[PDB]
Amino acid sequence: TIRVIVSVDKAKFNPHEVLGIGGHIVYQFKLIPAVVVDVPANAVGKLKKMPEVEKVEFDHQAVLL
Amino acid sequence: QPAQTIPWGIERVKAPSVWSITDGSVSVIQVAVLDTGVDYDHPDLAANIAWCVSTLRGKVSTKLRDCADQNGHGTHVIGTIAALNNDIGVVGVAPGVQIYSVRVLDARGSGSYSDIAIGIEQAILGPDGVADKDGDGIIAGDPDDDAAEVISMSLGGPADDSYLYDMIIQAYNAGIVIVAASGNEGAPSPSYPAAYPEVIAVGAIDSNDNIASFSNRQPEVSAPGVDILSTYPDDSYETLMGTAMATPHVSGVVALIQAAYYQKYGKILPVGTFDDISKNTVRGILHITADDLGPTGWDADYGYGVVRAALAVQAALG
Ligand SMILES: [Ca+2]
Ligand SMILES: [Ca+2]
Ligand SMILES: [Ca+2]
Ligand SMILES: [Ca+2]
Ligand SMILES: [Ca+2]
Ligand SMILES: [Ca+2]
Ligand SMILES: [Ca+2]
Ligand SMILES: [Zn+2]
Repeated sequence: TIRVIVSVDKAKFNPHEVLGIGGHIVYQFKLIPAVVVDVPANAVGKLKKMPEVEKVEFDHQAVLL
Repeated sequence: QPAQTIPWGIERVKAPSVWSITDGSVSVIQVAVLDTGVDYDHPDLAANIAWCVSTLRGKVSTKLRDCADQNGHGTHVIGTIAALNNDIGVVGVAPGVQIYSVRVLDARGSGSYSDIAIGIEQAILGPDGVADKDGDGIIAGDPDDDAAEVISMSLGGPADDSYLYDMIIQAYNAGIVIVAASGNEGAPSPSYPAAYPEVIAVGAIDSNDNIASFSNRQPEVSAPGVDILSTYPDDSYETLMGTAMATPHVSGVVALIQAAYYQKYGKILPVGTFDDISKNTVRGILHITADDLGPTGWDADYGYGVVRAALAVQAALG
């Protein structure tokens, strides 16, 4: 189970399609067309395959400076 | 509580002479500091803490318990912007400015890009959860909305993610000046998000006006970032170094510029671009009034130079 960020148009994303691949929604952005989700590692390729999905990005790390 | 001093960095960026014009306490102006949280009851900070949120683990919480600083770094950065001008402690660049503390880094000073992007969103939306309540496209500087006018990020990572950039772009288009630390790896260029065109990358100088060896190169401007005394938990003070300490000096200067400009004109200045050398945008003003150290002109150590609030504000009002 990994956290990824999926870029997908507001009007063509259904929150319910991520349960099917073993995931769940963490946060739906109000201001950009993206959603944070937790999915099994094997689900990443599945997300990419979806036509409505523009990009799947891993959750990277920043540190204090 | 110790008697107030003015840390050397506050003096260096020429903040104290501005205060007769504004201390940043113009009601439409807020600075959002995306960091480890804040010691919200600190005697030298509390009155300027206007909103305390956390986005940790992808859930927005406004509980004080969740927004509290468990590290110290956020409290320190906030103090450099907005420590109160009174009888105790230290004093910020903009000592009357309202602060939104947005907690995006955890107790150990680490953060996910997702939590940071959610933090940026919160700074645009504000307490009311709505970017642009009256639908006029004016967000920063609209007295009807509660969006921050400055987003300050004393943090960085190596990754350039499209969604995080999209969020940066939303903040920019809301009229918000975005300021971020260049990084502490002595690298040839800034970390993200400092490296984005819409964001002011900030390098660190020491008290001799030398660039700090750790400061990532090719910043836009530079500011005090070594031996920086500020607020620190719990209700105390600490001295730190880093591009994270330089950043809030610049955010503070921006807050003074925008406060002074709104006080005079009832509007704010456009953000501007990296190339801007006019007096017509925030960044243009920062570039032209910066103290040009090192080689003549923008250089890879200092960028355009060391920010100076007094001249910045005069350029804004003139
Ligand atoms: Ca505002
Ligand atoms: Ca406290
Ligand atoms: Ca004080
Ligand atoms: Ca709002
Ligand atoms: Ca508006
Ligand atoms: Ca309006
Ligand atoms: Ca120079
Ligand atoms: Zn989960």
